Amino acid sequence: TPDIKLFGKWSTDDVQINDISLQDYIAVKEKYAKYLPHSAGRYAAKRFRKAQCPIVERLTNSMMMHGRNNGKKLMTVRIVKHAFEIIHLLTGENPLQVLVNAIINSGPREDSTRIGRAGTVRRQAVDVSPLRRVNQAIWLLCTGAREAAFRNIKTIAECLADELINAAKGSSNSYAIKKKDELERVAKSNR
Amino acid sequence: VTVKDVNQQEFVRALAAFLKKSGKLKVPEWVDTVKLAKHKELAPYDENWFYTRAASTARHLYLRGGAGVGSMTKIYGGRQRNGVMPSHFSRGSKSVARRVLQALEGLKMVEKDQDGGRKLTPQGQRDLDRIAGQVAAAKKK
Amino acid sequence: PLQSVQVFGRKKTATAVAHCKRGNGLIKVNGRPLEMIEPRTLQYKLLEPVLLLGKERFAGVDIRVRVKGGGHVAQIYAIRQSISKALVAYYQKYVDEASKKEIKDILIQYDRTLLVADPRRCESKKFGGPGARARYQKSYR
Amino acid sequence: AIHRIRITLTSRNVKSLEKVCADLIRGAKEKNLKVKGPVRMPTKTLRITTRKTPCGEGSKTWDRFQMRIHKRLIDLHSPSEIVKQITSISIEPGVEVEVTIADA
Amino acid sequence: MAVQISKKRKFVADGIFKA
Amino acid sequence: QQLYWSHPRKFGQGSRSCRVCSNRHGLIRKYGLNMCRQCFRQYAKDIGFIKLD
Amino acid sequence: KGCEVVVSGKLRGQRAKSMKFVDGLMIHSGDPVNYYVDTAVRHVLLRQGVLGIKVK
Amino acid sequence: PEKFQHILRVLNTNIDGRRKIAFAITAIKGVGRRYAHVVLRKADIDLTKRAGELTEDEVERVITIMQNPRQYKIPDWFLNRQKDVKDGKYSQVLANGLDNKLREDLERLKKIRAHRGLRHFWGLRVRGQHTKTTGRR
Amino acid sequence: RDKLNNLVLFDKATYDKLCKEVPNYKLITPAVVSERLKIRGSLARAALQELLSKGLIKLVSKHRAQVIYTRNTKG
Amino acid sequence: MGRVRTKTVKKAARVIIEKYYTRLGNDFHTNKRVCEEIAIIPSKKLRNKIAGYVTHLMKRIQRGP
RNA sequence: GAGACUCUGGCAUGCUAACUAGUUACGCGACCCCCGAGCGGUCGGCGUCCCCCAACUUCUUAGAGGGACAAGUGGCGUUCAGCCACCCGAGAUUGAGCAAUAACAGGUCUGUGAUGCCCUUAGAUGUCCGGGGCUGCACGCGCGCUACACUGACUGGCUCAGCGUGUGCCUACCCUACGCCGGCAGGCGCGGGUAACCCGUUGAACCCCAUUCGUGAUGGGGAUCGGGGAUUGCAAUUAUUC
Repeated sequence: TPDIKLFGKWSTDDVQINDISLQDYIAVKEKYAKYLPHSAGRYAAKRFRKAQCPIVERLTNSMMMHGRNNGKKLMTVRIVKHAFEIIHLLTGENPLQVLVNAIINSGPREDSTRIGRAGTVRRQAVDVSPLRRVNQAIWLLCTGAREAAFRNIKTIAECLADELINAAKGSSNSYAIKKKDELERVAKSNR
Repeated sequence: VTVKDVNQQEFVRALAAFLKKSGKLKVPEWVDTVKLAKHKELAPYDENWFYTRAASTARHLYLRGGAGVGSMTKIYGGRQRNGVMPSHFSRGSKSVARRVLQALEGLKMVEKDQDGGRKLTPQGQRDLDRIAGQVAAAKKK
Repeated sequence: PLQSVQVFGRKKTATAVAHCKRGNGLIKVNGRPLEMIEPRTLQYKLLEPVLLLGKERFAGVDIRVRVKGGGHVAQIYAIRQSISKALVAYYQKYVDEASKKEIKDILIQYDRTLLVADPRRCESKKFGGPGARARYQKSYR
Repeated sequence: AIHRIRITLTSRNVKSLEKVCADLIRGAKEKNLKVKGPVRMPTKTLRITTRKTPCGEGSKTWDRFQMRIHKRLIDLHSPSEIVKQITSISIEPGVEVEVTIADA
Repeated sequence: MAVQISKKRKFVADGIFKA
Repeated sequence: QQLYWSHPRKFGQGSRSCRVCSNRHGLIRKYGLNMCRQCFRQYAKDIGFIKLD
Repeated sequence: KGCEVVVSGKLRGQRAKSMKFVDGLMIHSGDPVNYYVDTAVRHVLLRQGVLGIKVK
Repeated sequence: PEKFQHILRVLNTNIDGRRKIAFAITAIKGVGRRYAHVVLRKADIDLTKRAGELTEDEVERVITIMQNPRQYKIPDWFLNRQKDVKDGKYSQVLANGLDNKLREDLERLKKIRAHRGLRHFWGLRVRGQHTKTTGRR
Repeated sequence: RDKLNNLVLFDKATYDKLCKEVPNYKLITPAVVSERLKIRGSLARAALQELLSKGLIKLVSKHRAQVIYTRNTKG
Repeated sequence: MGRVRTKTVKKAARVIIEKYYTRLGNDFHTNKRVCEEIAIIPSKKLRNKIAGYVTHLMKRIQRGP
């Protein structure tokens, strides 16, 4: 414990965030890890301070949404803790690698701005920064499982894990990917 | 040991089962025509609820003596759904609160005391604390 | 040959105090152990400085914690705080400061609210809206 | 100790009120044996809100008046000869002294 | 006072007097 | 004759009135102030009330 | 150091008007205006109507 | 167990033999959640089960309680028609009679030409509601 | 549109399919058993209770919301 | 988000130097005290801001008129 | 005029002092009696025992003074005004309050014994009494409450706040402990409080831990309508609240 930091069970080491661009913004592999989700969370005052927030805590924050559930961190931790456990069975591997793999291959590389040429709507392809890739990834994953589990007998934990596994690998049948390829499609059109 | 060294969702369970076994309460007749509060919607799902209510009460009496009916009524008060209009707070039920105490007073675990209230007797704590011991020393709690 | 020292671990409206002395190695809170306070999900967050220093240092120390006010969660993060400040102050007075530097570094590296407070307090409502910044709706017509 | 008297002070102008205390404890520490230190009670705050307009129309604005009340108390161990002496010490501004004869 | 009224109601009426 | 003041007032808002303005709508019953609202705001300072916030 | 006077009402006509006569330095805003000003408002009655007086 | 689920009938009213007993019997017009639970305690029937435990011995035990709840020691602050206006005795109206009681109660008011009878007749609110804004058709 | 008819109880065919090949999974949850086999879900829960008692599967974590079982871990 | 000094602050800083250049030095917390001792300002915070501009100003006076 | 100014918030183991805001260590001066353990020491405790000759630091107690000023540093700059990243620490700061010249045919004669001019004045537009209506419904508009469910509804057990008010009012009236009876509408008896001394450690909800339910306009949802009970008052019909 003074040499390892688990979530109780599994470890922040033995995982290789495998990129250069998506470095410098993800706090998982760093030796500055935490045993748990949310601390106090001062990470909103400045501009680029949100980059130094653990990625799971970022994810935990995003879940509670649509008004019926605000201020329910503890509920969301239950979902996360159950969610990483169910990942462990289906593949016997650290969910952290499964998480970063999704965040990696879910951030759109290209987008179009709404440059409507002073009121004559016609856009223009542009490039995307690292930090926005990271954010839209999480937002897309979170609004995956949700709409899938809305009126169903599955629960968020299973639906979260299902979309998460299918996005780590290229499954081509997950909400994250079906939208990402769409945006790239539109950009190449009006490129 | 003390009851403040165990899991106290489970201490209550042991006490009621013990208390059911000896069985010298004279439970009221109306144990199937009630709801336990104005703000409820049903009677309980569990058929034997009277016995637990005593356990929670006397447990509460151990931590905090000098507490009467209306005070115990406030404890078990809860949220009230008034339908289309907004929610509010509602108190417990005077009747079962009173009559539960009288049975324990009959049972010699509690005595009606000066300056109002019920302080649990100077001989009820044996049962109240030994049972913790079996609970905590039968296995790892 | 007593070694009293008392320290507070304030939060939003909470107030958590710990009285420290040599004793026989005990970490009690409010007549209850360190393991059975309030939701077991955040039990790890209390055990941070425990695991982060170990148990060798808490050997010759008994503390009693008491806390009042706020809510569930804030009442935790105070206790998390009152422990450490009580610990570090004990060393500065009854150990060489070479000791306290040895241990203050680790704490600040892991997190910085372990010692220094958080000055955020809730603010005031204004006429026009339900809250400080929001305002009621406007027809324009 | 002979009689156990108690003195109370309620007012609003704090400076006037903190002054007369200093005056009286001076005379008490002057000619007495041992009295008290000022027990400071928490203030009260009367609060009222109104519509800032006489009519109904306009924009919906509000006003918030208040007044604070400051309160103190002290006791002495002595014969009542002293209280009839020192209750006359130039207590001019708005300051209500209220004093008991023995422990009440 | 005679009726043993609160200090609150007292100061208020003391002002209403002067008005 | 006897039927003049027959109505048992005894309660309600057609029983009280602003002590100064002799009005009936919009009164203040807090600390025996029993005063019309516009009238209160008008004087409001000899009484000792002020506003800081 | 300074003073200010104001008058309003029916003044040489059937339409309502207003007058403001000043001299010296004067303050309006802040919170030393609670002990560095001596206000007074009054009401004069006449056969035509009423006139408001203000003085500071 | 008891896999002869037996979709059934009670008082010319079909019961879905798939729901628990405390809520299957509620199909009948005149029975609710309170009345359902309490009689099933007086009948000693276990409530863990489905409608599989409805052999003829068990149901008629429940039915006799249905038409006569009073001598089975069910208190009188619990029944529907308490101190009826004619034939002033405690009893509970059940399905297919509840409609008759509802009907005749209305014509009682109509022939007598009271304020409520006219408004039921005209098709309007009767408990002092408003109509400037709501109830549009 | 997902308007289906399920089974209150077993019918000796699910039992043929549940006494075997349900413990031949990696993950076990009741919602998945309703997905595979047409039942309500109270029976998804109740059968697995028995199936643990009989000793064919293994437990991980129980909660009032989600409960998780496992293969018997052939070893 | 900006911090500019006003005429009252500046002019007094000028007058203070032009009288008492010997009392003062390059340390803020001494320059703070002497200003209190010679001059009678109504406010603690106004006391602060004047001295902070004084000290900035002395470093200019060291070299260059 | 802006700024300065007032109030509030955030910091001090430094000062001041405390049953009418009020504890916390020691003695346990007692805890009850075993109040548990256990064959013992040791742990345990929230209120219950006081005069008040066992400390006040850490709640709220409240007064004084202190503290933050772009002050130290690296760049940028007409090297002036000043700006950005940092070292210690709260680094412009929650925030509000006050608010100028000249004005609008803005609104208020239904806030005033503030008032002009017109109308009326004993068969009254005055002033009292009885009843009714201001809520009436083929439709349109706006400020809001509840919900459209499984991240959930129901049933039991655990665990924590703060701003406040409270009895005799200018012409009519409190917050409630404790007991006994019944679900509440409650209802009888005694007690406390002119108030952080009583209610009061304001045992609040959402939350949390465990049973029931399983995509079914379904136990989601609770409009509508029937029947019975009680409470305010002189009086409950057009159901006044429960």
